[PDB]
Amino acid sequence: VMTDPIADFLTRIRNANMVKHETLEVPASKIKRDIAEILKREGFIRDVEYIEDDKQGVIRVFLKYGKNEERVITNLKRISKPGLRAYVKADEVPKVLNGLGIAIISTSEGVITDKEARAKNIGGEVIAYVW
Amino acid sequence: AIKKYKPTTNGRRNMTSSDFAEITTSTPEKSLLQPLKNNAGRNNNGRITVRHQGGGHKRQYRVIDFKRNKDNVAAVVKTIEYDPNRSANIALVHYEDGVKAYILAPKGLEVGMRLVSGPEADIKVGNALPLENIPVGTVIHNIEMKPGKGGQLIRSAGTSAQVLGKEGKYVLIRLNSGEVRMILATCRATIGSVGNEQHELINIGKAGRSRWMRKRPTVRGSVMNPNDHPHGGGEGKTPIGRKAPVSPWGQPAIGYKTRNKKAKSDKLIVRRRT
Amino acid sequence: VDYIAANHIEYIDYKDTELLKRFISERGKILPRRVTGTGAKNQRKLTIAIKRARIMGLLPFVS
Amino acid sequence: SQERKNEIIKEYARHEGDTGSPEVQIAVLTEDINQLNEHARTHKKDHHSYRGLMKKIGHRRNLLAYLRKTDIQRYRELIQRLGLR
Amino acid sequence: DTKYEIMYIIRPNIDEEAKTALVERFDTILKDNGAEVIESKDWEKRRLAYEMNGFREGIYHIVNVTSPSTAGAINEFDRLAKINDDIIRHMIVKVE
RNA sequence: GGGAGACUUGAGUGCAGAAGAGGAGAGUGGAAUUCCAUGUGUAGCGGUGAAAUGCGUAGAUAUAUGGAGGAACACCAGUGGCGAAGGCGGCUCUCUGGUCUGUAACUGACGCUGAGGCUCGAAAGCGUGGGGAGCAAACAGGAUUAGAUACCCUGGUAGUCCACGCCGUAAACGAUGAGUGCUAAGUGUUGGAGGGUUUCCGCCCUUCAGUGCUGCAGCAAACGCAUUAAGCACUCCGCCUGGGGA
Ligand SMILES: [K+]
Ligand SMILES: [K+]
Ligand SMILES: [K+]
Ligand SMILES: [K+]
Ligand SMILES: [K+]
Ligand SMILES: [K+]
Ligand SMILES: [K+]
Ligand SMILES: [K+]
Ligand SMILES: [K+]
Ligand SMILES: [K+]
Ligand SMILES: [Mg+2]
Ligand SMILES: [Mg+2]
Ligand SMILES: [Mg+2]
Ligand SMILES: [Mg+2]
Ligand SMILES: [Mg+2]
Ligand SMILES: [Mg+2]
Ligand SMILES: [Mg+2]
Ligand SMILES: [Mg+2]
Ligand SMILES: [Mg+2]
Repeated sequence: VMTDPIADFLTRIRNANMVKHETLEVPASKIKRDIAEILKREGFIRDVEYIEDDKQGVIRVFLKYGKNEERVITNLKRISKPGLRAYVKADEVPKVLNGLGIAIISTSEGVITDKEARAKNIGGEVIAYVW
Repeated sequence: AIKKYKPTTNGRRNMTSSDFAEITTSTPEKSLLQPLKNNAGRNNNGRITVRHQGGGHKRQYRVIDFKRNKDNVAAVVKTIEYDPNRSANIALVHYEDGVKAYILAPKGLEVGMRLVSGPEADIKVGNALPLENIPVGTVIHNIEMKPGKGGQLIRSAGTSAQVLGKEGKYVLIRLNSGEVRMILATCRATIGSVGNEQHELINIGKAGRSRWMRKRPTVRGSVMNPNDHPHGGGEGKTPIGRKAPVSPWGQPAIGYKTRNKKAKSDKLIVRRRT
Repeated sequence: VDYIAANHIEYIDYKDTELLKRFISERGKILPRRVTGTGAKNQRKLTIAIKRARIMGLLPFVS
Repeated sequence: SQERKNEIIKEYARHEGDTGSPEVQIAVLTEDINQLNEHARTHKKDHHSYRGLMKKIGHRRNLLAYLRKTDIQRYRELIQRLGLR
Repeated sequence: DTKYEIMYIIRPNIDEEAKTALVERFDTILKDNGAEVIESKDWEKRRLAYEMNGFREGIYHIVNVTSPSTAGAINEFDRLAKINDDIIRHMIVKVE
């Protein structure tokens, strides 16, 4: 059974990106929408749209590829896992490739990138790394 | 089934007996009881003719109906009873005309079965038919050797014979011993096998129990004196020290056949065994 | 051609010895379904019917 | 037997037309379990069938655990009706 | 109930009247033991593909019956048919 | 994470269907082997690399008709089916488990994994009682050999079979734990489902669950795996830390 829909979402993106698939689809959840929009506004993914269905909804991700079909997303990594949760204090927020990547972090203020988290000086659960 | 006693005492150790689960009552039929005295292996001359017999518990004889020649009416099995005289259990049966009788209890017999005897009886456990009417391959017991004499063969607990075929006025039978022989087709037999199959597996356990069952001690000939037994005598333990072991009266005791060589029944015995 | 399907019969009686005879070779041996062109399901049903016929003497075991 | 199954379903239905529900499933499983226990005692050496019986027992246990967690009163009522522990 | 079909082989020698009596006996057996004989017929009289009990010929008889599976009718028929000499061989098969 | 609700996708039920050597019990059929009986019949038969032991004039082998009994189920039969695994192949009946496909009526997360436990578990082996044809450890004899406690030959007991009860191990292997999702294709085959044809048969398209083969991406020390991953991920469990001693 699926024990980590978030990790499943990241791996779906990773697999689709590896094959350079133009788009992908996932069952919709609030955390997944947050991750998708963060990637959108960070320019990793081309676009995001939402389909309303009767089960839980669907989120469709249009991947972004650069000139020469170069992959924008080098890789994604799930940091906090159900097996072992990962929490970082405000001063512990990490840097992904010295900022060239990002870390998606869930805080009391919402799901935000590591830049924003250390701007507000708040910690949280390190959901993922992206670069 | 067989119940094993816990080794509470050296005598009780390794002892086993029957649970008598099949036995439905312990009150035999007064009309069918007869008195029996313990001959203790002594004949009219008063001499011990068969050694190692005598003593033990008192018994009453139960008149068994080995003939099964009452074909008019059906017999309802009322009870399954212990019989001190034979290894197998007996069954008290009531004929619809009111005649009470005892029969051997075949394996699988149950209270309420309505047995029948005669040529037209169906082939069911406990029924009695002349051998000519019993289809080949059937398992039977309580076989009689002469018509109207009553069953003589296959009566011990758990025994059974099988019908192999017909020929002339005779019926081919395999007896419990494995011997195949012809038996007159007008002789009767009971369908099934004798119940109480477990009897063989009882472990008597102690000497006193054999004494209850009327077996007196058996003394080995090798520990008698020369005037008592051909094996008697000799200093210390001795080997047989003869051409072959012999009974107290010199009859060889291993492999020496004793069946009469001019037996009239050789003409009917097809294949021997034992 | 799956003869059973072509005739469109879903029941294979073991008394249809005429039907069964076209699936057994000389010597009474059963024919492979690759040789006979039939499908697996009808092949199994034919096998059962032929064996039942053999037992009841409608067909020969050998020769 | 479908007829026996349907009568049990109607008996324990939480409401009209309720084929699936903790009570109905548990009751149907209990009857199958009892019937299959008799088959097992008749065929001690039917190990393969016994495996299916164990799976039914486990599924019935899981349904009971869920029901007790969800509505303890319904759990008590069901065990009393079915004579369970 | 479960539909059974019983095809059994009567020995060729038997007379017509004895054969009829045999058929009635076995039909009576089924009905008494709780089965319902929907049909019984003298299917054919055929040479056997191979000798059976010393017979190269036989009279096949078909009885279509329907009984509860628990009922002992089929078992009792099989037992009595096995015993009876008139019947060479009987086959009982479920029919859907 | 807790508490009060809601939901139907996972899970299960209902309803309608499909296949099957799945299991257990009781019966039952034919070929063949061996033995037994009886004819015919005469000097060999059998066996090896070559021989011999052995069986045979007390009539063998062969051959014909029968009889007995035991074990296994030819053809079908197929990287075919079924089972969690071990494994399951004549046929019939009785009892009985699971699986698959539709459908969307029902419940509404009820699920996954699972230490310890429990159950099952080839073959051999063990206990009690049966059975015993063929095969065959041990064993006998004939060979081969320098020797041959072997390979080969002729015989042959336990065992192989049955019932019950122990045992609890196998290169028990895909030498690959279970669950879930995602990531090119091509081509067989088993069991289904829907449609477009096709008079039907049948052909084509779609689809589910198996089962093979080939082969991208990716992985790998390499060999290779590759939608039945050894790829990409998450959960739980078992297990490894130089070789020998062991
Ligand atoms: K003792
Ligand atoms: K007695
Ligand atoms: K003595
Ligand atoms: K002495
Ligand atoms: K017969
Ligand atoms: K089934
Ligand atoms: K043994
Ligand atoms: K294996
Ligand atoms: K396929
Ligand atoms: K060391
Ligand atoms: Mg004595
Ligand atoms: Mg002395
Ligand atoms: Mg003397
Ligand atoms: Mg002496
Ligand atoms: Mg001395
Ligand atoms: Mg074994
Ligand atoms: Mg040898
Ligand atoms: Mg091991
Ligand atoms: Mg596939």
